[PDB]
Amino acid sequence: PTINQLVRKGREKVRKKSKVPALKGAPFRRGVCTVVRTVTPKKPNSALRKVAKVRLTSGYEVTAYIPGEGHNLQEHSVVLIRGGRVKDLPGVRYHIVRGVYDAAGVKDRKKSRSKYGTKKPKEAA
Amino acid sequence: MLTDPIADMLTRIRNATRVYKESTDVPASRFKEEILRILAREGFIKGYERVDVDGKPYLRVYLKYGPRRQGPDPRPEQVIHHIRRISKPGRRVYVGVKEIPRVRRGLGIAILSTSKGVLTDREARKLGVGGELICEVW
RNA sequence: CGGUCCUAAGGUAGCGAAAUUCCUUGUCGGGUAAGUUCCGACCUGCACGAAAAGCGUAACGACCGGAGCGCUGUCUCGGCG
RNA sequence: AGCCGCAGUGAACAGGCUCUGGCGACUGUUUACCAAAAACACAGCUCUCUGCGAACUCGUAAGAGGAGGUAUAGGGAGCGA
RNA sequence: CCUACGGGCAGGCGCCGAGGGUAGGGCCCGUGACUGGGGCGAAGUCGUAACAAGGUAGCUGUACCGGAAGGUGCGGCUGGAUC
RNA sequence: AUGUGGACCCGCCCCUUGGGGUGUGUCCAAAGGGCUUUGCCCGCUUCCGGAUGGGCCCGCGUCCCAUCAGCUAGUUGGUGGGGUAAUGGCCCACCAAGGCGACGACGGGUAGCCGGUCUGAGAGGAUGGCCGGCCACAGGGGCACUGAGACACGGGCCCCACUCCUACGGGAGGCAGCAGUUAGGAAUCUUCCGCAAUGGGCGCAAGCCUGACGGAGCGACGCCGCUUGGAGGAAGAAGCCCUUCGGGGUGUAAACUCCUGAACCCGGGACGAAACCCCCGACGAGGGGACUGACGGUACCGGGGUAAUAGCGCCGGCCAACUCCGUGCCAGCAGCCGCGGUAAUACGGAGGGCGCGAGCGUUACCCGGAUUCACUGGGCGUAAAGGGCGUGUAGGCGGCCUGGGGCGUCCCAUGUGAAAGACCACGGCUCAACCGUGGGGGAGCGUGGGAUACGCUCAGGCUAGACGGUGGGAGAGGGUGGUGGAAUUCCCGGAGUAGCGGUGAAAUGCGCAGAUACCGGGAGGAACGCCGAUGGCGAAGGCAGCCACCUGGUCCACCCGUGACGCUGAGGCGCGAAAGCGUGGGGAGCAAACCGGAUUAGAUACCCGGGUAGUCCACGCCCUAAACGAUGCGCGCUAGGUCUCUGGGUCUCCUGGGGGCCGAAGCUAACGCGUUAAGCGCGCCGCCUGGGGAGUACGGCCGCAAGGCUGAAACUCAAAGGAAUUGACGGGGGCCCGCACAAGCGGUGGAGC
Ligand SMILES: [Mg+2]
Ligand SMILES: [Mg+2]
Ligand SMILES: [Mg+2]
Ligand SMILES: [Mg+2]
Ligand SMILES: [Mg+2]
Ligand SMILES: [Mg+2]
Ligand SMILES: [Mg+2]
Ligand SMILES: [Mg+2]
Ligand SMILES: [Mg+2]
Ligand SMILES: [Mg+2]
Ligand SMILES: [Mg+2]
Ligand SMILES: [Mg+2]
Ligand SMILES: [Mg+2]
Ligand SMILES: [Mg+2]
Ligand SMILES: [Mg+2]
Ligand SMILES: [Mg+2]
Ligand SMILES: [Mg+2]
Ligand SMILES: [Mg+2]
Ligand SMILES: [Mg+2]
Ligand SMILES: [Mg+2]
Ligand SMILES: [Mg+2]
Ligand SMILES: [Mg+2]
Ligand SMILES: [Mg+2]
Ligand SMILES: [Mg+2]
Ligand SMILES: [Mg+2]
Ligand SMILES: [Mg+2]
Ligand SMILES: [Mg+2]
Ligand SMILES: [Mg+2]
Ligand SMILES: [Mg+2]
Ligand SMILES: [Mg+2]
Ligand SMILES: [Mg+2]
Ligand SMILES: [Mg+2]
Ligand SMILES: [Mg+2]
Ligand SMILES: [Mg+2]
Ligand SMILES: [Mg+2]
Ligand SMILES: [Mg+2]
Ligand SMILES: [Mg+2]
Ligand SMILES: [Mg+2]
Ligand SMILES: [Mg+2]
Ligand SMILES: [Mg+2]
Ligand SMILES: [Mg+2]
Ligand SMILES: [Mg+2]
Ligand SMILES: [Mg+2]
Ligand SMILES: [Mg+2]
Ligand SMILES: [Mg+2]
Ligand SMILES: [Mg+2]
Ligand SMILES: [Mg+2]
Ligand SMILES: [Mg+2]
Ligand SMILES: [Mg+2]
Ligand SMILES: [Mg+2]
Ligand SMILES: [Mg+2]
Ligand SMILES: [Mg+2]
Ligand SMILES: [Mg+2]
Ligand SMILES: [Mg+2]
Ligand SMILES: [Mg+2]
Ligand SMILES: [Mg+2]
Ligand SMILES: [Mg+2]
Ligand SMILES: [Mg+2]
Ligand SMILES: [Mg+2]
Ligand SMILES: [Mg+2]
Ligand SMILES: [Mg+2]
Ligand SMILES: [Mg+2]
Ligand SMILES: [Mg+2]
Ligand SMILES: [Mg+2]
Ligand SMILES: [Mg+2]
Ligand SMILES: [Mg+2]
Ligand SMILES: [Mg+2]
Ligand SMILES: [Mg+2]
Ligand SMILES: [Mg+2]
Ligand SMILES: [Mg+2]
Ligand SMILES: [Mg+2]
Ligand SMILES: [Mg+2]
Ligand SMILES: [Mg+2]
Ligand SMILES: [Mg+2]
Ligand SMILES: [Mg+2]
Ligand SMILES: [Mg+2]
Ligand SMILES: [Mg+2]
Ligand SMILES: [Mg+2]
Ligand SMILES: [Mg+2]
Ligand SMILES: [Mg+2]
Ligand SMILES: [Mg+2]
Ligand SMILES: [Mg+2]
Ligand SMILES: [Mg+2]
Ligand SMILES: [Mg+2]
Ligand SMILES: [Mg+2]
Ligand SMILES: [Mg+2]
Ligand SMILES: [Mg+2]
Ligand SMILES: [Mg+2]
Ligand SMILES: [Mg+2]
Ligand SMILES: [Mg+2]
Ligand SMILES: [Mg+2]
Ligand SMILES: [Mg+2]
Ligand SMILES: [Mg+2]
Ligand SMILES: [Mg+2]
Ligand SMILES: [Mg+2]
Ligand SMILES: [Mg+2]
Ligand SMILES: [Mg+2]
Ligand SMILES: [Mg+2]
Ligand SMILES: [Mg+2]
Ligand SMILES: [Mg+2]
Ligand SMILES: [Mg+2]
Ligand SMILES: [Mg+2]
Ligand SMILES: [Mg+2]
Ligand SMILES: [Mg+2]
Ligand SMILES: [Mg+2]
Ligand SMILES: [Mg+2]
Ligand SMILES: [Mg+2]
Ligand SMILES: [Mg+2]
Ligand SMILES: [Mg+2]
Ligand SMILES: [Mg+2]
Ligand SMILES: [Mg+2]
Ligand SMILES: [Mg+2]
Ligand SMILES: [Mg+2]
Ligand SMILES: [Mg+2]
Ligand SMILES: [Mg+2]
Ligand SMILES: [Mg+2]
Ligand SMILES: [Mg+2]
Ligand SMILES: [Mg+2]
Ligand SMILES: [Mg+2]
Ligand SMILES: [Mg+2]
Ligand SMILES: [Mg+2]
Ligand SMILES: [Mg+2]
Ligand SMILES: [Mg+2]
Ligand SMILES: [Mg+2]
Ligand SMILES: [Mg+2]
Ligand SMILES: [Mg+2]
Ligand SMILES: [Mg+2]
Ligand SMILES: [Mg+2]
Ligand SMILES: [Mg+2]
Ligand SMILES: [Mg+2]
Ligand SMILES: [Mg+2]
Ligand SMILES: [Mg+2]
Ligand SMILES: [Mg+2]
Ligand SMILES: [Mg+2]
Ligand SMILES: [Mg+2]
Ligand SMILES: [Mg+2]
Ligand SMILES: [Mg+2]
Ligand SMILES: [Mg+2]
Ligand SMILES: [Mg+2]
Ligand SMILES: [Mg+2]
Ligand SMILES: [Mg+2]
Ligand SMILES: [Mg+2]
Ligand SMILES: [Mg+2]
Ligand SMILES: [Mg+2]
Ligand SMILES: [Mg+2]
Ligand SMILES: [Mg+2]
Ligand SMILES: [Mg+2]
Ligand SMILES: [Mg+2]
Ligand SMILES: [Mg+2]
Ligand SMILES: [Mg+2]
Ligand SMILES: [Mg+2]
Ligand SMILES: [Mg+2]
Ligand SMILES: [Mg+2]
Ligand SMILES: [Mg+2]
Ligand SMILES: [Mg+2]
Ligand SMILES: [Mg+2]
Ligand SMILES: [Mg+2]
Ligand SMILES: [Mg+2]
Ligand SMILES: [Mg+2]
Ligand SMILES: [Mg+2]
Ligand SMILES: [Mg+2]
Ligand SMILES: [Mg+2]
Ligand SMILES: [Mg+2]
Ligand SMILES: [Mg+2]
Ligand SMILES: [Mg+2]
Ligand SMILES: [Mg+2]
Ligand SMILES: [Mg+2]
Ligand SMILES: [Mg+2]
Ligand SMILES: [Mg+2]
Ligand SMILES: [Mg+2]
Ligand SMILES: [Mg+2]
Ligand SMILES: [Mg+2]
Ligand SMILES: [Mg+2]
Ligand SMILES: [Mg+2]
Ligand SMILES: [Mg+2]
Ligand SMILES: [Mg+2]
Ligand SMILES: [Mg+2]
Ligand SMILES: [Mg+2]
Ligand SMILES: [Mg+2]
Ligand SMILES: [Mg+2]
Ligand SMILES: [Mg+2]
Ligand SMILES: [Mg+2]
Ligand SMILES: [Mg+2]
Ligand SMILES: [Mg+2]
Ligand SMILES: [Mg+2]
Ligand SMILES: [Mg+2]
Ligand SMILES: [Mg+2]
Repeated sequence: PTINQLVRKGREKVRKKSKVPALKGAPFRRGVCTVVRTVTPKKPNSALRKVAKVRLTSGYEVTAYIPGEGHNLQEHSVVLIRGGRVKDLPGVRYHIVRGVYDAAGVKDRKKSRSKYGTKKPKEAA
Repeated sequence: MLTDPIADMLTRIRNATRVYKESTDVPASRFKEEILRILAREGFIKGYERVDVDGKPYLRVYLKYGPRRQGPDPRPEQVIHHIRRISKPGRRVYVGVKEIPRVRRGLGIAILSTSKGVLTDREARKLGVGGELICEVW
């Protein structure tokens, strides 16, 4: 484009679409469970991933993943949203923080406990 | 039509050297010579004689080339490796004595028109002036 | 999608509980505190359907149906002259 | 710029308004005397007959209408901007 | 009423005036029986349109038609085989 | 009353927008209180200056959507008033009809702006939180009062909403002040101390108030400093891991032995404070004296003095760190690519290792990488991208010489660009973080001077661009009106039989009611064979028998005329194949739809027989396309070889304008391009920014309609793609072989075993 054109049109600034809107911009978002089920995944993978349909503060309702092995989430369970998709699970771009509200951490977790909201266990006695 | 004479000359030269020749002409201009006046004194070329082409005054410009190298592509190195227009008619470039270029860390030259005639990246700094930055050569 | 029987050929478009839908106050939605009618839908069209035209249409109508505002002796409920 | 009454088109003679469906495009026509309409007609579309002493209609006929017209014309039919 | 009285104040009317009321419009958001396609998702059903001359060369604008991919007509493109 | 003076009317003077001065007329002032009083001090009054703080006005700068394109009645200017500290249409009358906008008005959306801050090589991008400057608001609105100043947080009136007290007989209140409560939220603190210091107000001064401020309090929220110890210590225990059962690892790690010893205990204990004040000198200067600490007995000093918190993430590749077991596409990990199917360094635990450390991780957001909006610093033949083609508006750009001007541009000088912060050196808290001190700077903009090459501007001249003249050339360029022959079809006549048509083979169909085949006659419509080309013409679409009329573009020779009059071109306007639309015509051939015959599992297709619109003309629409060279237009520059069309010449040839091929250099990811660039360059316009969603939706404009132009988003995928390569495949091609077919003889498939 001639320089003249640039003084006319100008270079348009890209802009960027948020991958986690339900959050409303903040890091986390308190919510409440509605349906708790297991869904067949996508792609070359296979299983029955544990997800949750979550009614949150901002009048929103999105599907959220429940990480680890085994949870304690019923219908009217409270919870907290994290942000970050799964992939294998189309249409679900939010994880659930463990050990918060009605989401207890994975029991018998010994490795990466920062996530999975498991506290440090006792060694010997 | 020629929306830019200066550029035409620079390109007229650029296109000759690329194919290696002794001289290519170019329509006469008071401003055009003062430009070649720099290249001679800077040794970027030989010289030029205000020749004439059918009533029309041109400027036979004479080119220098390195020594005939050997091996694949015996064609010599270029005395004028690169030359491109800076301040075009579609965009004029004006710089002060403090905003002057720096072609190849000295290894090159820059030609600019100022209120004190046709100078050089150096002379401009020496004289302490500034004006339209014509081009660059090396 | 297929099979089979039949026909001169087996109803396309577009409409469709309709001036047509029997079952029927069909079912859902909308209007109402409450709506067998009204409006918007579905299609299961008893028994729409293309010049005895089909589907729409601005304007028009002492035509027919539904609703609201204004106002009232129509009414509550009569009285007086 | 003022005055008067509750009030000045001070009496009389003068539309109630909106939203929304059905039918018919519209002005118009009709059962003189229970139906004025969604019925008739209507511009318009299509089919069809008719070569001119036309076809068609009335008359036994003569005669006439068609028409003192001639296919962009005339008759019949259905539909109906 | 007080005057330092051709005065002031109280009081009276008026303009503008928050806003309230009545009426009719514009824009935007949420929502709605029903409806249209779109995306994704498993080894579902139907055919084989395209990729090789894909077994009718393909594609294309437009038009009509057909359960579906598609078919045909008109003109155009080669981003088309082949001795 | 007094007027030093001030105020206003007029004339006058100077200046010159109501500035100073003059003259004349009229109007205008006051406050006392305390005394080591008879003299000072604290105040009062009008004026002209100073200083400080403002108000108003102006130039430039200040986000997103044109899918907001037209906006405005006090609206724009005027006159004259009202109004204020004063300009102003601020307000009000009247006059005129103006004012604003593609240089984006009006409208919707977002937002307090700057110093700074974050990132970045830079330019930029993002940001405006603490501190500082400005603005605005003080429950929502309106209003005025007081005053030097407010239309006023803790002042007033009114309306509204909300809330509270009440003997309800009626009134009250405004945390976006400091803390605290409540709701909202992923989430953000003490209802603390002190006026000791600093600042502020009042006062002669003591002194007084001060949730400003100085501090303390809570929160790893951040940066910084600090600790859980140090030396020695084994061929290196136990335990736990692997293991080829030989051994390897955790590992100097521990233990253990010495050493110091943060915290704690005791004493001491601040700098932060000095003035105001008091005495002397006059309360001036000076000197001297005295007072007061919140933080708190805290920092720090001495000595005593105990080995004393370690956690988090990762170890498939990017990316540093590997084994066992469990698990078996399950449970699960996951930023991307992907891991898990009975041997998983990728899941889960363990051992071990890598990385950090009072932290380690996660999520979210900004810059970076992204050069991926490309000013610095990119693209559009085939990857996303050249407008379907012209004409032209505004706009951008513009040829050779000379002069005035000196706007842009450039130099110098000067002002401004405060601080804080940042950067540089030196100091202060035991260092650092912080903090002080001192120093370095512009960029910009105002002012003064200067320079004139380049652009600009004015003036003059020129001819190389462009246009015009003169004489000629080729052409399916276009419009109108005519017109010719071949063939198809139909009808009439003759002649003439037994079949014609068609197909892969067929059937439907036509034919003894006399078909096909042949001659003759007539009607009619569309299309123009050979020439014809690998050609020509046009901007594109596109244009073809022949003739005439009307008409565009274009090429050559002559160097005659004009004298930069150019290029490009947002919008605008016009043209725009086919199909399609409307009103009329026209209709031979053909042929969507449709019907019949076939093929097929089906065959709404391909093939055959019929066949309507349409195909043709006129007029008016529609405006699309593989509208293609998938290559915008003009100018300049950079080897040539050969073919062809069309000119001009002294006509082997040279020279101009076109149309193809191969190719120098060069460009290109490659294929390829290459004097007809996709080469080297300048000007201008259009367009591209991952694929799907979709050229869909909404809005808008256009259309009779079909639809066209403009043209998104949610959502979804980890790719979508270009060129080329090796292969494989082909109901592609060439060449070739095999009991592979064919040729010929035996059998198997049936029976019994
Ligand atoms: Mg039949
Ligand atoms: Mg049907
Ligand atoms: Mg259908
Ligand atoms: Mg319907
Ligand atoms: Mg009903
Ligand atoms: Mg109901
Ligand atoms: Mg209801
Ligand atoms: Mg209801
Ligand atoms: Mg009712
Ligand atoms: Mg009824
Ligand atoms: Mg209904
Ligand atoms: Mg029925
Ligand atoms: Mg009917
Ligand atoms: Mg029926
Ligand atoms: Mg019927
Ligand atoms: Mg009928
Ligand atoms: Mg009817
Ligand atoms: Mg109807
Ligand atoms: Mg009527
Ligand atoms: Mg009554
Ligand atoms: Mg009575
Ligand atoms: Mg009145
Ligand atoms: Mg009246
Ligand atoms: Mg009336
Ligand atoms: Mg009346
Ligand atoms: Mg209806
Ligand atoms: Mg009627
Ligand atoms: Mg009707
Ligand atoms: Mg009537
Ligand atoms: Mg009557
Ligand atoms: Mg009657
Ligand atoms: Mg009767
Ligand atoms: Mg009656
Ligand atoms: Mg009537
Ligand atoms: Mg009647
Ligand atoms: Mg008669
Ligand atoms: Mg008779
Ligand atoms: Mg007769
Ligand atoms: Mg007669
Ligand atoms: Mg007659
Ligand atoms: Mg008739
Ligand atoms: Mg009728
Ligand atoms: Mg009002
Ligand atoms: Mg109002
Ligand atoms: Mg409204
Ligand atoms: Mg499937
Ligand atoms: Mg096809
Ligand atoms: Mg196929
Ligand atoms: Mg086949
Ligand atoms: Mg095919
Ligand atoms: Mg093909
Ligand atoms: Mg088509
Ligand atoms: Mg079917
Ligand atoms: Mg297709
Ligand atoms: Mg074709
Ligand atoms: Mg004066
Ligand atoms: Mg006095
Ligand atoms: Mg006293
Ligand atoms: Mg102010
Ligand atoms: Mg005035
Ligand atoms: Mg004031
Ligand atoms: Mg004024
Ligand atoms: Mg006025
Ligand atoms: Mg525009
Ligand atoms: Mg402007
Ligand atoms: Mg704009
Ligand atoms: Mg707004
Ligand atoms: Mg805001
Ligand atoms: Mg800034
Ligand atoms: Mg910074
Ligand atoms: Mg940097
Ligand atoms: Mg910067
Ligand atoms: Mg900003
Ligand atoms: Mg704040
Ligand atoms: Mg602040
Ligand atoms: Mg509040
Ligand atoms: Mg002030
Ligand atoms: Mg206040
Ligand atoms: Mg107030
Ligand atoms: Mg204020
Ligand atoms: Mg307050
Ligand atoms: Mg209070
Ligand atoms: Mg508070
Ligand atoms: Mg608080
Ligand atoms: Mg809460
Ligand atoms: Mg605090
Ligand atoms: Mg204090
Ligand atoms: Mg003080
Ligand atoms: Mg004092
Ligand atoms: Mg107090
Ligand atoms: Mg206090
Ligand atoms: Mg404080
Ligand atoms: Mg701390
Ligand atoms: Mg934390
Ligand atoms: Mg060992
Ligand atoms: Mg060991
Ligand atoms: Mg040790
Ligand atoms: Mg000791
Ligand atoms: Mg002590
Ligand atoms: Mg004191
Ligand atoms: Mg002293
Ligand atoms: Mg002293
Ligand atoms: Mg102590
Ligand atoms: Mg000690
Ligand atoms: Mg120890
Ligand atoms: Mg890590
Ligand atoms: Mg790393
Ligand atoms: Mg590694
Ligand atoms: Mg798997
Ligand atoms: Mg699988
Ligand atoms: Mg993990
Ligand atoms: Mg294993
Ligand atoms: Mg495996
Ligand atoms: Mg991993
Ligand atoms: Mg592991
Ligand atoms: Mg380890
Ligand atoms: Mg390890
Ligand atoms: Mg962190
Ligand atoms: Mg960096
Ligand atoms: Mg650029
Ligand atoms: Mg690019
Ligand atoms: Mg280009
Ligand atoms: Mg493509
Ligand atoms: Mg492309
Ligand atoms: Mg093009
Ligand atoms: Mg164009
Ligand atoms: Mg177009
Ligand atoms: Mg164009
Ligand atoms: Mg122009
Ligand atoms: Mg210009
Ligand atoms: Mg120029
Ligand atoms: Mg000049
Ligand atoms: Mg300066
Ligand atoms: Mg000069
Ligand atoms: Mg001139
Ligand atoms: Mg001529
Ligand atoms: Mg000629
Ligand atoms: Mg010629
Ligand atoms: Mg011709
Ligand atoms: Mg011609
Ligand atoms: Mg012609
Ligand atoms: Mg015959
Ligand atoms: Mg015969
Ligand atoms: Mg045949
Ligand atoms: Mg037959
Ligand atoms: Mg026969
Ligand atoms: Mg016979
Ligand atoms: Mg014949
Ligand atoms: Mg041509
Ligand atoms: Mg073409
Ligand atoms: Mg063509
Ligand atoms: Mg001509
Ligand atoms: Mg001449
Ligand atoms: Mg001349
Ligand atoms: Mg042009
Ligand atoms: Mg036009
Ligand atoms: Mg067209
Ligand atoms: Mg056509
Ligand atoms: Mg037509
Ligand atoms: Mg017709
Ligand atoms: Mg068929
Ligand atoms: Mg069949
Ligand atoms: Mg069968
Ligand atoms: Mg056929
Ligand atoms: Mg046929
Ligand atoms: Mg049609
Ligand atoms: Mg080109
Ligand atoms: Mg010749
Ligand atoms: Mg040529
Ligand atoms: Mg080539
Ligand atoms: Mg090469
Ligand atoms: Mg060539
Ligand atoms: Mg996309
Ligand atoms: Mg897309
Ligand atoms: Mg797309
Ligand atoms: Mg569209
Ligand atoms: Mg389209
Ligand atoms: Mg939209
Ligand atoms: Mg639309
Ligand atoms: Mg387009
Ligand atoms: Mg390829
Ligand atoms: Mg093959
Ligand atoms: Mg072959
Ligand atoms: Mg054999
Ligand atoms: Mg045999
Ligand atoms: Mg057997
Ligand atoms: Mg056997």
